[PDB]
Amino acid sequence: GLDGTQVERQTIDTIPGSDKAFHKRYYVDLMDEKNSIKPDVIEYAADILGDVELQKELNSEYEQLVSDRKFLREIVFVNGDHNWPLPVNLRRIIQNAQQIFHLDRAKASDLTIPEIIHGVRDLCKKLFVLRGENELIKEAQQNATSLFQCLVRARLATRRILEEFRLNRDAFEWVLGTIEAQFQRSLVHPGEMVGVIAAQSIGEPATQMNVTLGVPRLKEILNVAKNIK
Amino acid sequence: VSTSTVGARRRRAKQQVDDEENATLLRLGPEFALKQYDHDGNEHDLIALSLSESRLLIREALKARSRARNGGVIDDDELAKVTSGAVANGVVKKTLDYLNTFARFKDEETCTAVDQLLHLHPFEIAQLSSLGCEDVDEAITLIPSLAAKKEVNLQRILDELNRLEDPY
Amino acid sequence: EETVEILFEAGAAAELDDCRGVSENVMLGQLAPMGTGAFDVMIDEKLLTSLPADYAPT
Amino acid sequence: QKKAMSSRAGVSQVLNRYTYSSTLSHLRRTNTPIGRDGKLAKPRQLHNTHW
Amino acid sequence: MFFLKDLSLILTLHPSYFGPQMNQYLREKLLTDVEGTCTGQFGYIVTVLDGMNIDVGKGRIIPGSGSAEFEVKYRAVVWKPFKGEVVDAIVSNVSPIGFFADVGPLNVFVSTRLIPDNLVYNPSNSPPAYMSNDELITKGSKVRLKVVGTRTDVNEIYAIGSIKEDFLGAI
Amino acid sequence: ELAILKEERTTTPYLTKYERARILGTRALQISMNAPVLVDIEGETDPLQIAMKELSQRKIPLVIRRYLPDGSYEDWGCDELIVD
Amino acid sequence: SQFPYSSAPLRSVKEVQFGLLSPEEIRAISVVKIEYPEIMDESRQRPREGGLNDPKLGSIDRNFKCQTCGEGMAECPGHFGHMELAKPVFHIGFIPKIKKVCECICMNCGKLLLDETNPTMAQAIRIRDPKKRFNAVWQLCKTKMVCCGNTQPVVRKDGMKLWGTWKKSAQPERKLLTPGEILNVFKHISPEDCFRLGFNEDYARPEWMIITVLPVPPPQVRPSIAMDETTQGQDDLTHKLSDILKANINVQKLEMDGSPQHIINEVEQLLQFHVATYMDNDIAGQPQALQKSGRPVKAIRARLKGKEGRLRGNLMGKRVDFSARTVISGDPNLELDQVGVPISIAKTLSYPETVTQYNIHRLTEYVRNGPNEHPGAKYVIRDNGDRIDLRYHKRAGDIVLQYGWKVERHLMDDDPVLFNRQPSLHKMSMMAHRVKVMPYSTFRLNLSVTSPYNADFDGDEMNLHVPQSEETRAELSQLCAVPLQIVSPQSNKPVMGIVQDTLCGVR
Amino acid sequence: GGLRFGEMERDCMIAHGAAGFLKERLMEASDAFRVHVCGICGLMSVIANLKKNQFECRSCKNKTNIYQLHIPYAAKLLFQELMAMNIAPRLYTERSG
RNA sequence: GUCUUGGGUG
Ligand SMILES: [Mg+2]
Ligand SMILES: [Zn+2]
Ligand SMILES: [Zn+2]
Ligand SMILES: [Zn+2]
Repeated sequence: GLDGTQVERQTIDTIPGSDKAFHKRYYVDLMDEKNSIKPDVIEYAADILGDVELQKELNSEYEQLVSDRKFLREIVFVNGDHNWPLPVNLRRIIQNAQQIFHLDRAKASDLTIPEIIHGVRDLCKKLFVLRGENELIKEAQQNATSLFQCLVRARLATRRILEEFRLNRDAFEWVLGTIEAQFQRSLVHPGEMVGVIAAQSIGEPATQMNVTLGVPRLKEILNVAKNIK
Repeated sequence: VSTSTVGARRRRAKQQVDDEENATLLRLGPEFALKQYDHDGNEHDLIALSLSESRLLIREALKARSRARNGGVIDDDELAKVTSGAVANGVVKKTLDYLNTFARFKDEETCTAVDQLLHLHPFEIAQLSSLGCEDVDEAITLIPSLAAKKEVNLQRILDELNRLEDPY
Repeated sequence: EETVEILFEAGAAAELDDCRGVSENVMLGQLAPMGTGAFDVMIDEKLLTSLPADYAPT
Repeated sequence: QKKAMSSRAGVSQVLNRYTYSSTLSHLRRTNTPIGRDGKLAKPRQLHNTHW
Repeated sequence: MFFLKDLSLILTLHPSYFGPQMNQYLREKLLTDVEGTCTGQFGYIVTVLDGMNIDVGKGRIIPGSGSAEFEVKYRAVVWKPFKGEVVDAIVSNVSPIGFFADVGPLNVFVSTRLIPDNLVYNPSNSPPAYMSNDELITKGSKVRLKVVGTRTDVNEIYAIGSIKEDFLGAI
Repeated sequence: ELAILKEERTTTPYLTKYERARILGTRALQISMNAPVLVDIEGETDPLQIAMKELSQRKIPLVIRRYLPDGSYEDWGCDELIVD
Repeated sequence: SQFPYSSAPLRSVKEVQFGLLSPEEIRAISVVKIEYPEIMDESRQRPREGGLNDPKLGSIDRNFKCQTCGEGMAECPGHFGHMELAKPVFHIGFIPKIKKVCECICMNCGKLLLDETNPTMAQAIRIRDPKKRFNAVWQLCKTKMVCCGNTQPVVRKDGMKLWGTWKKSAQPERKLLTPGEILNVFKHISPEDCFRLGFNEDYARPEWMIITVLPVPPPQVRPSIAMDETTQGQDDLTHKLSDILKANINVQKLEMDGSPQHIINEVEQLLQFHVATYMDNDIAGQPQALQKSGRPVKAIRARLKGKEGRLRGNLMGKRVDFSARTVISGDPNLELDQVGVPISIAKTLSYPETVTQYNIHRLTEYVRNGPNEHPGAKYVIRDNGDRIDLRYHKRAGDIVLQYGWKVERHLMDDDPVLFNRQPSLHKMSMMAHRVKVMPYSTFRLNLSVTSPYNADFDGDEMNLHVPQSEETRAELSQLCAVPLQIVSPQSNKPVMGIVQDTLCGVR
Repeated sequence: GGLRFGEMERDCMIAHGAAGFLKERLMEASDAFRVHVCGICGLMSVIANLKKNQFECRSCKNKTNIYQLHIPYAAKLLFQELMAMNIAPRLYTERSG
């Protein structure tokens, strides 16, 4: 459902690497003292350790990430490619948030884990390619944004948000709102003559161009031939 | 200019004589179909107004539009004035005087009574409310269609009509 | 393509052209149901009646 | 004249007098009447025997 | 005869009029435009039932001109004659070659050849009128007259009747 | 019959590029025909720029009727569609 | 508004319903029967009534009006006549379908060879499309050789003559099927039978594929022209219609006297050939209707097809007013969405600007300036459409501009114009630019836009189109403007980049 | 003369979605014309006398259901040539089915 | 003012 000018190549970070690297990037542990959040980044560091009613949410996050990993590796991208054109550049959003909210001095972050997890969960349920309360509408809406949700969850992970990007609450809310608005701006408009646009986008490159290739092969393809060269 | 729900009437290859008007023989024209429609396309029975229903409707409409003109604040020679244009006032004056020179039912009450009693083809239905007739003869000869329906009831309906007819 | 043959076949079979296409609206010199012409622009009364009473038709 | 179709065209041309070398070249020109109806690139090709 | 009629009138409105009291201006324009007109396909538009309560709906802007189009549909009352329909009247004019009788919004004229021959004209009577043994078609008489002809002229139509048939004429 | 109630309107709440272009053109043409202007005209005299000012302030009194492929349509006032 | 007032409502075409013209309706819509061949009256004024230049057909002259409608050439549409034929003839564009119907039907009593009894045809009837239904009925009904009980012929085509071989029962006596005999057979097909083969009762009746009366187009469709100030040759269609009339009259000179059966066929076939080549002069395996200059006649079909035909040459694309063209030049000092427009072009082209209470001073200064000075104006349009040319108007000082009036001022700075280079391979070959008026005769382009246009400055030329209303101005500036086309959907990357000297210099 | 706004230019305008500009190029910058059609038969056989305000399609014997259409002059010429080859292009201003 | 032919330009 996206306009073809609005998407940019982006890496899906849950796809590549070994399982150990994935686990180290994404898994947080609350009871285990060492493999938890680094204490020197958050105000509430001492309050975190040992909790359970939060380790449940951490496990839910990690299991959703593993579901995305399995889905992308076995159904969508079986050969490992992870750099694909997608709407909304998240690298640029994160760095713009850092610039705007001045994320230096590695200050204690006031951004709690449950709020991060629920913010990303709520965001994933706010990207509307199709509007309607129907049931096939809901199915098509979730099928529409599955890859983009995989991207948004591979980037806005709890460990990544807290350690790698060191966002506070304001930068976090800004990232969510900007993703909302820029995704709503990446959608194709009703009335587009996408057929004429597609015809021109295919025909123009033909003006600049023992397997048959180029113009004769394109001619065989479009003039569907019963035998080929 | 003046159009209505009657639209295409597109051309079939066979043409037809049915456009010939003859009111003795229930031929009126392709504008008064036995089942009308409204401006919402819904089906609706044909209307054929007698002088009584028409007089009530026109009096009501004129006084309503006068009340609309006054902000919310009696005679046909005055009541026809509500229109716009000299030709309009003249036409409506002649129509209202025509109505008040032949309105045997000079109230809404008896019009309602005849509405209940009557409700049969609206042509003759209205013409009975418009044409005083003594016995079966005048009706069945001036309106020749009451013969081939075998539901006449003209005797008693006309009796009660002329009974309810106010003096003059 | 095949303009004359297609028109002859349309005549011989009484084709009805709906005129919902682009080229058909082009050759008749009408606004195509495309892009800016894929919708209609009404005159809004609900927003209009908010105007000052001296801006009225006379 | 009545067989203008099926006759070779352009066998005679208006002499080009724009400049002197254009005239000298027009007087030494040659024409293969293949025609443009046909995409055979072979007769359009510079050949070894052209030397 | 009076017929209730569903009818429409397409209209065009200039942008200069695009104000806060638009709908009532269109209502007045409609009332002025339609109240009195004749059409050969409908009859005569004397009045309109519930005139102030016509719905103008939502108008459409014509692409290229900027004027709004309205399909203001409403149900009105129309009066149309039909050849072979009996219509009452009152005489208006008198003449040796016949007389005029006002029917509905019109005036009907009957010719000399189409009149019972017991009727005799008089240029010298006071009042001048047609007369017979025990009858007088004076001015202001009633006439139950049949229509045997109606020509359709776009603005005003005229019907010439005949009182030559039984149960018809002076009453 | 073909109108849709304001509750089950399932098209985009955002003004598209084509709707914006046509709305601005129509408003500019209207204002150039001495139509009344809803905004306060401060400096600019070009009807297109006045129309843009009206569009930004949600003061264009027009309606977009969005036809669906089945013939039905939805009506949206310009002031309730969202402008980017 | 440049059309005189008509009282009819203005509507748009929602449905096109093709059909054949029925001989009844052809006679009905006509205004004059055409029978006299000769073009002039007698080498004199006011031409022969009932000829191909009947004034009833309409006016193609500037100082004469149409005798059918009372309008001058600026407004008269033209009116059709008719020309009854001595014998019926085939429509050249329907012979294959005439042959197909002949194979399908019973050629004596007018009935389908097979009924709904046979379930194959009983299910072939069930196709909604007339053409698919006709194909499904022809692929079955064409082989049964009996109905009444009369056997069926094997129809065949040899040129324009439809042969039908009757194999009686040995020697199959093969006879020629004339258009009139097929017409008689075809009139007998019943409406439901007609429906089954895929025709229509109201719009397309199978016998209308046989011509019995021929429409004569108005002179607008076949106008004359002027050679040297005193000379005129008729259009090809006119000479073709004259030849058809001669053939018709020669036919009417054979059934009135001696005719030893080898002239009736010949002259009727002359009529058939003239009628065929009046419509289609590209018939395989026969000579072409020729001109005495040796060229073939420009038939109607040849008028309608091709790159230069009506459809592709006059309807899908056409020549337009208010455009300009000249060589392009590069200008480092222009903005990306600016184009430099020569002064002479800025004065030749114009924009009609409605006078309002915000532009009356500027427009009255333009009116005073005149059409030979920039910024000026060329025309003043009054509130009813009357033009006031400001060239020949000697008194340009005595014009007061009314509100609602229109001034056709010059092209000025910041006007949006569509700018274009051929070939237009993609949507970024046509872009909207703001005008900047300049000395010298070339257009000016910022150098970063030469990539989407694929242009350079060694001879190239580009076209400029001026929008003539506020709606088209707004469309250009809000959809086609150069800044809006920087990113392309073809490869979701930019199309304009820093180029040539700025790239080398920035490195 | 004027410049040709050919087929590929139309493709580019269509890609841009500029419908009004395309209609204005092909009509008001070129052979725009006004014709009357019969509301019953849909043929351009209507006899219009504009100064006498009287219209008639003789074939249909019609004088009241007639409409005006603005179409390219080349389209009127195309329909007249089609009529010359016995085809009826019937232009209808409302959809039935 | 029209049709063909020829030489060219991007
Ligand atoms: Mg170049
Ligand atoms: Zn004429
Ligand atoms: Zn048979
Ligand atoms: Zn007609």
